[PDB]
Amino acid sequence: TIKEMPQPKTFGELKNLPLLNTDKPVQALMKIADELGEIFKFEAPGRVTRYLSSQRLIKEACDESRFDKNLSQALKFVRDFAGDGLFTSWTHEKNWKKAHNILLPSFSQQAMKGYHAMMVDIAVQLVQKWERLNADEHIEVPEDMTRLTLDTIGLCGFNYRFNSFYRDQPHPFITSMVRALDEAMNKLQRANPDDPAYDENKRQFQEDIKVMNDLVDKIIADRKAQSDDLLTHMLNGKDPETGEPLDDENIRYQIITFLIAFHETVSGWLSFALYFLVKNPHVLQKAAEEAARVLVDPVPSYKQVKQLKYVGMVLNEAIRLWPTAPAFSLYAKEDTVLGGEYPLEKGDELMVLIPQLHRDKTIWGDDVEEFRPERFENPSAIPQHAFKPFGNGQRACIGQQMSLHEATLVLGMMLKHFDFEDHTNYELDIKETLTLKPEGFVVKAKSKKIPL
Amino acid sequence: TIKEMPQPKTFGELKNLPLLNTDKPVQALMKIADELGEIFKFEAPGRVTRYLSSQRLIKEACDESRFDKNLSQALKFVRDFAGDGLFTSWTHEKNWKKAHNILLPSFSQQAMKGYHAMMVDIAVQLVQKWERLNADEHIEVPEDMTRLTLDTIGLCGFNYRFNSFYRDQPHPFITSMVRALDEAMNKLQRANPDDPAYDENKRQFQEDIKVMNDLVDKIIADRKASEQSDDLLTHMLNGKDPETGEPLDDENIRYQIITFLIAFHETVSGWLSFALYFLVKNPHVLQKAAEEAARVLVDPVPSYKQVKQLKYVGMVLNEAIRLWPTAPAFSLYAKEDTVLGGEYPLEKGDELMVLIPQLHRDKTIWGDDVEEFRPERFENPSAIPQHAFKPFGNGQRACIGQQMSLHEATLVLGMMLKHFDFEDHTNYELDIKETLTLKPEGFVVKAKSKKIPLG
Amino acid sequence: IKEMPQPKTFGELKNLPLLNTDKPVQALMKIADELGEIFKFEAPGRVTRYLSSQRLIKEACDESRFDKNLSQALKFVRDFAGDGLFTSWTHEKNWKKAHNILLPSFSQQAMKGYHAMMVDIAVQLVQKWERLNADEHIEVPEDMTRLTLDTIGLCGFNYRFNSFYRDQPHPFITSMVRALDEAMNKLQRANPDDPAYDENKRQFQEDIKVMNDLVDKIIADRKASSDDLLTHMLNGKDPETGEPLDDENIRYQIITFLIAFHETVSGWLSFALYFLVKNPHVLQKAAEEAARVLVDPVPSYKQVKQLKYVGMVLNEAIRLWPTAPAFSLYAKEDTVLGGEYPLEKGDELMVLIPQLHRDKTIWGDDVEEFRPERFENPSAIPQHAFKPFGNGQRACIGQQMSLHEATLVLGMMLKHFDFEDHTNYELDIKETLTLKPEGFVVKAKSKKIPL
Amino acid sequence: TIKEMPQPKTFGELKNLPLLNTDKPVQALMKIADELGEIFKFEAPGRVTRYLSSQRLIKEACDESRFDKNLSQALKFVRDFAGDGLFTSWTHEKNWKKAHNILLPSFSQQAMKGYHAMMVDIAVQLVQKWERLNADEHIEVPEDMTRLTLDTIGLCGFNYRFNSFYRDQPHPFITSMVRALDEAMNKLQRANPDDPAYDENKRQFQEDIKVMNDLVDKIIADRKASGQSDDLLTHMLNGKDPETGEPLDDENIRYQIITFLIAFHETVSGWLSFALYFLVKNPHVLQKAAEEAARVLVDPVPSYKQVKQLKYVGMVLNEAIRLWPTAPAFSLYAKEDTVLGGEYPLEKGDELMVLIPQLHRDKTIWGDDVEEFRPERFENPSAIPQHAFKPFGNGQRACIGQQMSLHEATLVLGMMLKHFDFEDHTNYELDIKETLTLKPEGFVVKAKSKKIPL
Ligand code: FDE
Ligand code: FDE
Ligand code: FDE
Ligand code: FDE
Repeated sequence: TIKEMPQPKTFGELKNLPLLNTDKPVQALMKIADELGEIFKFEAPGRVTRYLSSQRLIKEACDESRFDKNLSQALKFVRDFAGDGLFTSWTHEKNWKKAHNILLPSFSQQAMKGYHAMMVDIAVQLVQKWERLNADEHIEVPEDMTRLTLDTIGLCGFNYRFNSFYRDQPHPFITSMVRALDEAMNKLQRANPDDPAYDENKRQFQEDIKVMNDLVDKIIADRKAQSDDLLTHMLNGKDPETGEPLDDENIRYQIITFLIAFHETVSGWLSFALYFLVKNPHVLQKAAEEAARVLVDPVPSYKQVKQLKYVGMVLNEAIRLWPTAPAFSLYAKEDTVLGGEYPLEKGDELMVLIPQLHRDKTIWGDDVEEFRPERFENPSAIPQHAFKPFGNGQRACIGQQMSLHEATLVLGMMLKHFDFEDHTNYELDIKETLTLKPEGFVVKAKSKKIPL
Repeated sequence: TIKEMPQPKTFGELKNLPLLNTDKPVQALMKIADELGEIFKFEAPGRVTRYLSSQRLIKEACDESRFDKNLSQALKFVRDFAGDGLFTSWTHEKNWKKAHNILLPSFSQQAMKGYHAMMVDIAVQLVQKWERLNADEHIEVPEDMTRLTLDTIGLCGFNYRFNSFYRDQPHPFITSMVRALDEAMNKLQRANPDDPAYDENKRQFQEDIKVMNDLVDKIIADRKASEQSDDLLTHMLNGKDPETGEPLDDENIRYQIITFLIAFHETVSGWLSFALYFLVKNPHVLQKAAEEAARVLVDPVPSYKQVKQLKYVGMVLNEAIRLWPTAPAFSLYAKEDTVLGGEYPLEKGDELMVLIPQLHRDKTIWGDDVEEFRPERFENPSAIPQHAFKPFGNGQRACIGQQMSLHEATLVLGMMLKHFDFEDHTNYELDIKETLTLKPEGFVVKAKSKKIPLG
Repeated sequence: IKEMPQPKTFGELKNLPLLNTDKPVQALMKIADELGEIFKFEAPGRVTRYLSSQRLIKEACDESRFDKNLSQALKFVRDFAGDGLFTSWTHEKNWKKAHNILLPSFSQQAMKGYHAMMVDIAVQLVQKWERLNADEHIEVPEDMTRLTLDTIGLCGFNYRFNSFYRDQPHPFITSMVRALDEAMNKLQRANPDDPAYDENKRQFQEDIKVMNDLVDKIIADRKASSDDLLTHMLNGKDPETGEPLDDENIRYQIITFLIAFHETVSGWLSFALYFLVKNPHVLQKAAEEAARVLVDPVPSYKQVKQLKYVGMVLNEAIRLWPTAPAFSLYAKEDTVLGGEYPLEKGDELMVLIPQLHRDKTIWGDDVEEFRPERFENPSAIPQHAFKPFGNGQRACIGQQMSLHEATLVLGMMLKHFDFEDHTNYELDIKETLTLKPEGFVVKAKSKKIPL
Repeated sequence: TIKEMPQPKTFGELKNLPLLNTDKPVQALMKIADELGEIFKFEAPGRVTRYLSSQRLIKEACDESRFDKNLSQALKFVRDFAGDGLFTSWTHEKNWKKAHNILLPSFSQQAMKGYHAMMVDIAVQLVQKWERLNADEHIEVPEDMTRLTLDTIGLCGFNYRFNSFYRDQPHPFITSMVRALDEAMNKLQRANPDDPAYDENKRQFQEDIKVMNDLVDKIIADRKASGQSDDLLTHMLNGKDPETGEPLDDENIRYQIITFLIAFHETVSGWLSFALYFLVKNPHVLQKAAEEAARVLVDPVPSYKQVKQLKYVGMVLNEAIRLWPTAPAFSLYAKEDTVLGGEYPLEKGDELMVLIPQLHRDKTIWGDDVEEFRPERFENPSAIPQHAFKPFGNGQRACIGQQMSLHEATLVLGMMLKHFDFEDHTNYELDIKETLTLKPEGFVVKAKSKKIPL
């Protein structure tokens, strides 16, 4: 011990729990970090956690020999419909390392080449929908990104077609997922989960899990009707220590896991980029420039997607400022001291506020709020563990290459084919589920009249 | 001659445990037993045991003068909620032989005739439900068998009505109970029962045992109040052991009540469920039993006598329990130092595991056509070799409810054949749910009512 | 400081039945995958530990702690390869002796003289493929065996095997290949005295006679009417003890060199060519490099050192399937390996090179993909992560020579032909003690470039 | 199964107190443990505790995320003269962490090398004393062990010479300390702290704290009269807490000395006395032990390295403290509400008592030969289950002095076998003296010198 850790305003037996009684919890934790600094204690009725925001402390917390991935209270609630899936499993749980080693092949750079084609299929549907709009209309950006990202993960991953672009009120599954995800966040604020007022909520949630298990558990049977896809790797892959493939119910947990994490992270990710592009018109220019120069075929090639360097940089700079999955949690593998100042008991919890990490002024310089993609011209100059939008270590985001490819591909095609107007002067408003997307974001797009 | 025993792949300090890190250990120990042969050593961190697969070795192990019933690690974990009840007590502990002797009267034939009435009650309810289904509806068999057996044991044993058929969601008591058995199973494989993944499991486990104890304490209240009662339960209360004179302490009563509920409802559901599977997949066998049904059940409701007629139905049930004994294994320890089968020396106290499924697949005893389902193997039961067919355990520690069960399945299985035709409308691939017991999972059928009325 | 994993045990026969296959090395890889970076492998009367991670492999290559061990495998090769360079103890008298007598033959200096005869053999192969009719095809490992054997026989010993003038394999190659087949098979044998194996032993005894009768033929053809590997054996004297090699040891070095070269380099070329037809972008990328640099009818020593992508292809092939897949080490004194595994002095280690070359922590998550671009900055490669040629003073003396031969040959093949995997060949790895693809066939269309 | 806790007979408003109105409670609680099994509740007027006997439950009770060290009612009374010394302080008491991180350097293996020389000196005095005995004279083992352990802790700890071997009548200092412990233990057992029967006690107790504080301030003053030793005492005067203050205040130091002196001389002597008991009672072991001493103690005086090489001797000592842990118990409280062993709910703050002697007798862990003295159990010390053997406590509050004590027991016991043959000439029946620590009462032997010189 040397240093007593700061802690924000406390409400008697309710601790600092009321501090996140916003619809914007993450943003509130930022507002607290901005005033209390690199670390602060955050107490709830049944739990206590420490939030880290400086690259200095995060570098220590990302030591895989001292800390492991913890299930935050948030992820504990997602465990009720995502169960034992990669995102919500403990490292030492039996299905993590099992599922982790079988699936890494399906997201290696080699796997992308196969996903590329179906990736494009959904990508044209989006382009066609925008081309077919009449002039007086506009684009509802998050909604169309959700349509795309879900149809892409559903098609490329499992060869199931959601056909979101053929419907206006969202898919029952997606509406159920979002309402299930919303319930997980809504619980965080209940200091009385037994209270009867939450019976309709507990009812609806239970009905929503049935909706997901319905479609998904049908899909596992609907394929036993084999191609080379994510589901086939799950049905056919073998674990070398017991020799068994994945549990039938565990697969149901992974599919649910992959559908949500992809559709929620990637759609938010694309939306944020587009905001920054229409708000930074010169960056928009140079980005459409490379887009026009590289996207030389009626359809993109896998090689060409890699040859977008500035579109990728806008993507990196977007996820820096608003990382769509804003936080991960860790626990102390053993007793240890953090930053030489804060001692930790075995089992103590840490929360990394990725947005606040990504604003650490000593690391990125004093223009941390400016959208300047050229910070990524020399990616090796960026310090180890200063930029962790995909988590850390073995528990790092398994789909970051799939995601980058999709975002790069789609963003490239958008820049080739349209010019974008911030016709309403949209002020950035962040919707918070557990993930982050912008809300009501709308643009108008004038077609560059180019065929596919 | 004194030959060393095979042992499968071993890891670090955690020994052979990762080999059995599945949701279907018995099916895995089988696929291991098939690989290593009749006997192999299986070490887990801090415990050592031998798994047996040949009748040759089992005949030696069923000598009650050399081996006594041992509590497997599995049973040590169910003892966490079944305590020293009949299933999970040491045969030398005081409460075993006390309870064994006070309760044994309640399961001989003479007692069965008394239960027959309420057994039919619960069965008519099942048939009544299957009659009352709409045309394109289906039957979830394991789930409806679960409703049946729990309703049957609780009424015959305890004059308590679960009224499971009056529910869609399983009785909450069953939900907790199944998760408790599932937890005992999972605790077997835990590579580190410490680290935090397992803290909610601790929560759930205790929460579920409390659930079971409450309705048990409600059954005991329901009787302190409600009667001319020839029960498992009256023999438990008023019954006195004729050797030391006293009756059961309350705690042991509670463990016996839970014990009886669980074992009946789990093994007997699995049995009937499997029986239907093999019948629907071998239709001439279904035909053969389906006429024994029509031929013997000539009154609107079966009589006790009619159940013993159904010889083939018993034969069907036997061949099913042979293939998948729902209690797939029992454990033994060496009373003293010995050599097993002349090849393997063992120190006193070494534990043995009988993989009843693997015994029941022995080719030297059953022939080369084992895995085929032919109920005709059980027609001269005296022709069946001694110690080759042990689905009901062994010796004085054998299943006390064997005849009650055989009577139960045959009656229920008989009526099902009398009143319905069964369609495997899904071409169901067999999926064995493994708690500690076995039973088919997701098994569904369609049933055509033969439109015969009931009483 | 922890206990080591171990595969399935069969009582008194220990782990021995696990390698009662025809492909033990590939079988040790499957075991490694289930048990990880280290596992104990016991047979009755023998114990060894298999290592798979660069983390532990870096330790086992510390030459102050561990020395080259003769695995049970090499001990059987010693029955016809004796005290030759490969099957010698580091302390044996003839090792250090022969090492210094022979090292002059593998310096860069020596290579430049060999290049002329190396080209000779390569032209024979090209002439043979060009002279094929349209419907015909190439049996790849067989033609690589014709090449490599003729090549070392020419450079090392100025002896012409004239393999390309034959349809039936060379008798030497047959006896020699089953001598390795027997050495490998003797390893898994539970009952070595049984009448089942009596015919194998007459046959083994006969294979050694065939090999020695040819070696005796080579020496007389020289002692007839040349600054080569053989003269250095006959005339060279050890600067440390003063004497040349005994006649006995000469026989073993000749046998050793013919076998080691022809077997490892046959496998290498075949695997390289295998990967080339399976990754056609690499085929194209490498195909052009030949045309750009190999501009004269026959390559110059300098030109081959310029074929860099080709060299990279070759390196990426020996990374995936190292033709000598293992070497063994023993602990010089009591020690602890990796802070986890205490070792008494004399305990044996086995380096499973194919599994080492798959350590993702070093090579990344795409280890199984054939990507020669990993070897652009070879200095970027961590030490002890890429060890196809062994380690330290006991490392392969014929290393740079092989790379030269493989590159010379691989380039000319790319210069002069286009190859079709007309069979969609599935990779089948034959195992003696070395590795080799077995049923590999392709078609080649001549580019009509003359020689 | 979430079980009702057994509890022995309760006597009116006096609860279970009449059950321990004996002179040997630990020995009695073992008897209770045997009838009621692995756990029972024990209530006294104002106290409730749960006594644990099984490895099953102890494995849970030593989880430091659930339980913290409690001041047992005993330790609450010892605190009356040990104050906030290391033994009788709460973990959250400021001075505990302060003293712990300041003093831990004095028990590192780095430190034993320094203590070894002075440890030997006291040990030689013991050898010389036994050698210079006349033929009829026998040896009273515990009394000599006390002389040894106290002279050694004072010399190593504080560079102060008690010179106990120059006395036959006990130190005024030690009799006061021994009587203070005996009183704290007995004041635990009294129904009425009001009765006039206890006035002489209340007089003597307050008088004995007076002597202890006297002698201790002499030690703290005698070093000022010197200014140069690198010992426990210099570490207390010079060590500063790396946490927020600098040095140890002069009052807590007054308590660390009392704590160390008492903790060493009572546990470490009783341990040695016990080690000798089993050796004279199991001659096969003694033969084996002398064997090892004769081979290893190859210098006229033993060296620090040689001591490490005395394995079997370490085995017997470990086997002795297993059978009779001289500090027989420690106490724990619940940091929050929890369930113990899945059966017994505990409210936050509820107290537990670990009966180290009964745990070291758990058949499931050690086998059915619990009572027989077989030092061969400890040749694979890493094979022994975790938390089945806790003679030096548990966790952050485990005995700081294990390293040193074992160094003493090995050193002293080793020479005894080097230089003497031992006869239980009286056929001594084991009688266990119980203060808060344990110790044989009246153990006597005769020793024949092997005539080996130094
Ligand atoms: C499919 C997919 C897609 C995606 C995307 C994404 C984006 C854009 C972003 C992101 C992120 C992330 N992730 Fe992500 N993702 C995914 C996924 C995933 C999974 C499965 C996971 C888990 C793995 C492990 O760790 O185990 C993740 C994971 C992840 C993470 C971590 C978590 C924790 O808690 O630690 C993060 C931070 N992810 N992400
Ligand atoms: C009620 C009931 C019913 C039944 C059924 C049955 C079926 C179906 C099958 C069976 C089985 C069996 N069991 Fe059975 N069961 C019963 C029961 C029982 C009991 C109580 C027991 C224990 C007994 C004694 O002896 O104690 C049994 C028991 C039994 C056994 C053995 C166990 C041991 O561990 O040894 C077996 C194997 N079971 N099981
Ligand atoms: C001639 C020749 C050729 C060759 C080639 C080759 C290839 C391709 C690959 C290889 C390899 C090798 N090698 Fe080799 N090679 C040779 C050789 C040799 C010799 C002689 C040896 C031994 C040396 C010494 O040191 O002694 C070798 C050696 C060698 C090795 C080592 C082994 C042990 O045991 O350790 C290895 C790993 N190799 N290799
Ligand atoms: C000097 C010294 C010496 C010694 C020794 C001994 C022997 C022989 C035995 C013993 C023991 C013991 N400890 Fe002992 N010791 C000592 C000490 C001590 C101290 C200071 C303590 C407290 C610590 C803390 O941190 O808290 C102890 C501590 C101790 C313990 C714990 C108890 C409680 O409270 O928990 C035990 C059981 N110890 N011990």
